[PDB]
Amino acid sequence: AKERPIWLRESTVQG
Amino acid sequence: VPSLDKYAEERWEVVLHFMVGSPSAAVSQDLAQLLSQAGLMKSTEPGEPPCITSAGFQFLLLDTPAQLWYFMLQYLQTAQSRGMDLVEILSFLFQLSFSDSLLNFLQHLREFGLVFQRKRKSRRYYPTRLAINQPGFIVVETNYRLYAYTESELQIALIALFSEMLYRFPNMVVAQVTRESVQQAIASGITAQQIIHFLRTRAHPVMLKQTPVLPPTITDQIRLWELERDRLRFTEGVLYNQFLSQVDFELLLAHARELGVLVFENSAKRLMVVTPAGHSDVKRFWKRQ
Amino acid sequence: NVLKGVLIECDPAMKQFLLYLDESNALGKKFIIQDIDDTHVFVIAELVNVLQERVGELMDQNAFSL
Amino acid sequence: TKVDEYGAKDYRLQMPLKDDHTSRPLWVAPDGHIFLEAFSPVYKYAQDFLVAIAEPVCRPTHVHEYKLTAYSLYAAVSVGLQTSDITEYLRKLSKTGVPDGIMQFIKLCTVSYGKVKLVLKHNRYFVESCHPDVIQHLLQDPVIRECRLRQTVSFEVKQEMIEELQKRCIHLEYPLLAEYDFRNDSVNPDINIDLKPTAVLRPYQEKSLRKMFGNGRARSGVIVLPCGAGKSLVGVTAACTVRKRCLVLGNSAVSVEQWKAQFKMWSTIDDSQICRFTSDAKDKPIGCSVAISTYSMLGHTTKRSWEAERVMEWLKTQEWGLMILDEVHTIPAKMFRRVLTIVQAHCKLGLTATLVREDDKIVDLNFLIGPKLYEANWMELQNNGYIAKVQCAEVWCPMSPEFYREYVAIKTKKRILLYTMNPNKFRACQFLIKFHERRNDKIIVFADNVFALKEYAIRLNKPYIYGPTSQGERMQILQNFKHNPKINTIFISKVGDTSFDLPEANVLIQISSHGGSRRQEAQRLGRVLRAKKGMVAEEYNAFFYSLVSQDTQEMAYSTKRQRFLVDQGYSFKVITKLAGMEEEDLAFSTKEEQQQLLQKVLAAT
DNA sequence: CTCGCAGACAGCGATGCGGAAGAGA
DNA sequence: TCTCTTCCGCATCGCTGTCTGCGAG
Ligand SMILES: Nc1ncnc2c1ncn2[C@@H]1O[C@H](COP(=O)(O)OP(=O)(O)O)[C@@H](O)[C@H]1O
Ligand code: BEF
Ligand SMILES: [Mg+2]
Repeated sequence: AKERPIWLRESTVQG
Repeated sequence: VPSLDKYAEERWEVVLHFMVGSPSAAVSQDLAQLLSQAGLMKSTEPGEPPCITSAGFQFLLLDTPAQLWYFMLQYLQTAQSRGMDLVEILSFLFQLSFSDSLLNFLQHLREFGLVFQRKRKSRRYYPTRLAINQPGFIVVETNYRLYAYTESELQIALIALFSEMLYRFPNMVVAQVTRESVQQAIASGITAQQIIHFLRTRAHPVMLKQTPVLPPTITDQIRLWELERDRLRFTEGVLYNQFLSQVDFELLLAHARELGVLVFENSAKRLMVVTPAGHSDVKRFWKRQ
Repeated sequence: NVLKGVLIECDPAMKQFLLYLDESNALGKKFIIQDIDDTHVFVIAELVNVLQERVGELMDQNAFSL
Repeated sequence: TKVDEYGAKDYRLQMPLKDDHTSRPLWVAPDGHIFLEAFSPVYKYAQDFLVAIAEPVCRPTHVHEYKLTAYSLYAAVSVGLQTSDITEYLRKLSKTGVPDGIMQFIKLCTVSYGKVKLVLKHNRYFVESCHPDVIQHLLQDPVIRECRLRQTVSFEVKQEMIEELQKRCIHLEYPLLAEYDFRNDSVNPDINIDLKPTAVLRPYQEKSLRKMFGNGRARSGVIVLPCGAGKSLVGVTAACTVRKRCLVLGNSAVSVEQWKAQFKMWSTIDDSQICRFTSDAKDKPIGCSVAISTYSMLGHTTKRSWEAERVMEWLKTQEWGLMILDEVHTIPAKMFRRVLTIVQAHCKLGLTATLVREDDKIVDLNFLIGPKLYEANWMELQNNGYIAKVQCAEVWCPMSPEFYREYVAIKTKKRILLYTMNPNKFRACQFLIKFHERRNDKIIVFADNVFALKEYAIRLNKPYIYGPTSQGERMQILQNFKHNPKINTIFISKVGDTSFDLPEANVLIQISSHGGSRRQEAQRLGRVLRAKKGMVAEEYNAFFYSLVSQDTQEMAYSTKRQRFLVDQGYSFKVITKLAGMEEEDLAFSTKEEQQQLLQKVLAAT
């Protein structure tokens, strides 16, 4: 049902 | 038994106070040198109190169980070097979990808060909770603000390592996790993961219900501040250019790869960089022709 | 030829900053001896320490103090 | 003032610790700063009390911080609180007591309210008070005597010097009580404005009006609510309650059109009575009960056109029972503040959402309009579903090597164009628009730089609004964006950073910005802050993207302009990279395109 | 001598006003 | 030949950043 994008959903930080 | 845990915590805390630049701390030359040779402290001048090494700051942020274990492991390694058999002390630790060297070992353990005779150093001893082998107090905000409900100077000192202390109250301390404070902590030797772990374990019960307990932005921004310092990856090496023998360049490349000396290579430009340790070996190989 | 120094690996934007410093001689000498790649560069070891703070100063300019 | 070893403010010789401090949620430092626990059982009562006596400093989810100032306490007494009531409740809530310094500070900032009053009657300004002693003390001051026109005692003053009079009266610890007794004013005829039954005000709208209308009189001051909270209905409801001639000052011709729509939607006033005073058109302002205009139109300094001069003559020679000042934060400007003296208004109601400025003139609103009557909490409205839940994100767009080569060297003010027209930033914006458009989301792209605004708009082939665009043309764009399914994304400039009511705007992308403007950042986020139709409180209905270029001054500005939003509890996620960009047909995918863009940017200078 | 104010200048962009020019009658 | 609408300069002003004198230990 129009889930949030991956970049917003989870952190994109390498650490 | 109830007093043993308080005794162990207080005795371990004063050791931690001595680790940080706290004027009020237990004074003991044997402990001071023991920490110095433990790899987490260095004096270089007996008259002046020792400072905290790069590994010293990392040791401080560790949890009490891991913090104690690391010191014990260092103690065991140094026991043989100083002349104390590891087996004798190791057996005593195993007995605790379930001679002159033993007396010296017991005295050091008492100084660490793990044991307490309570009868002017009698034969019988009562090991503490830590001898066999806590609610959080920090509220982390989305604006890089820490509100630590602390009465102890040690916890304030630990939080002050990677943050700027703004206000102090008996049951609360206002601190801000600025980039300058975090970057300074990272330069001292701390790593971001330790800071997030330090805040995570000492997390106020109000933060526990929300998942993640630490807001992602605060944890992420700390990591980015750490990653900022290492934007450039310096690596010493020796560069080879002017590879007239293009065919032999690959052969040298394969030879470098086999020896494991190659660090970086660019086939398009026909160049490679090798660590100075193996620079002589490749130079000898080229000289051999 | 054989050149001894330090290899710097950094983002392409950061590499351009290093090259700009080399061309401008802001450090008093051309610290770059041979560009290696769009991500890697080779510099003289004697000026890496001074170079490190120059990058750090750039980082401070592109950041806000709170 | 003691300082610990870690540069910390040690306040333990200052205050003791109470016994049952666990139940008490409040810390009151001698510095005036107050820290509140949002998780305490009595948080609701403490929050209501604190916001009245102290303006918030930062309100994260767990622990809020307030600061005690003279103006904040002057606002507390205005709403009805007394020094004894303030100090009693503060001590009751305080878990460490009230330090003697704060106790006397509160007393000092409360014995000055009501001593002197400013009354406007028959187009004449009089400084009235029931205590002749304070009036005589005011007369002793030179400037107070200078602005004089050339039992209860009142002396007339000249209109042009009201601001100087009000400013000095604050400095003399005798603030003027600008309160309007509309219920006992038969001189000005009552207007037929009425709040229709269909309007059911929200709890925070009712609370804000109660602070303004706590007593029979109507208090003049600033009401602060989050963008999209419904400040227009508060302004309409204030006009409905006063029932006198109302002057509404928007920020642009779009704002006055929205204000006119709000009055028609929320009030029974007929369209013939509502009038607009703008360059585009005017609905006969000579005859009108509710007048809607803009600061630029009234605040114009050069000689006006004959058509506009006739309206200005009518406005000047009129008494207004309620002057609603939308976007109050712009009033302290040199010429916008003059609008207050130009128009004779009894009650000046200020409506705003970001009571911040990059200068120190924001405090001038205290003696220009009045004390901050109310200030709602952004998170409380967010959780209650009154405003959209926005996931603020900061997209890091790595700076192109060829562009960065020029940026590191060039410093003659050409950087702003250089890093605004970053090919990587354009690709990130293009991908985000493509991704969210597929999600049936309505996107607003904000660009302070007109060159970047046009560059993105034509390249993406989307409508754009900025200075030169005519009022009719931009109003058409907004209507299409609101209703036309084909039009899903629009580009806007500094013009539309405020007062643009777009309820269905789910996404907002910011590619260019004006310095570290906290107001602009917060105001821009307000466009997508309206409550959505099928919204859910905890589902992140709206999204806010702040595209920035790494290793650039924009990074420093990005943190500066996020200060206000984080103070409201908003967390700005950092997006180093976006997944799926590689598999997307985005522009500037070749060095040839990027090289062409850099040459154009350099040529533009 | 060093360090911090601090209002003015500059950049941008936006607005109101006037004037000239094109379309309509 | 007149009148209404479009479009382009003048002038001013808002907002912010950055600066060269001024002031303080
Ligand atoms: N009590 C209410 N009932 C219904 N709709 C409301 C109410 N209050 C506000 N709204 C709607 O919310 C939006 C508020 O827009 P506006 O008043 O311009 O917001 P603000 O001035 O706070 O930025 C409009 O769509 C308005 O109709
Ligand atoms: F604060 Be709103 F957007 F008018
Ligand atoms: Mg509004």
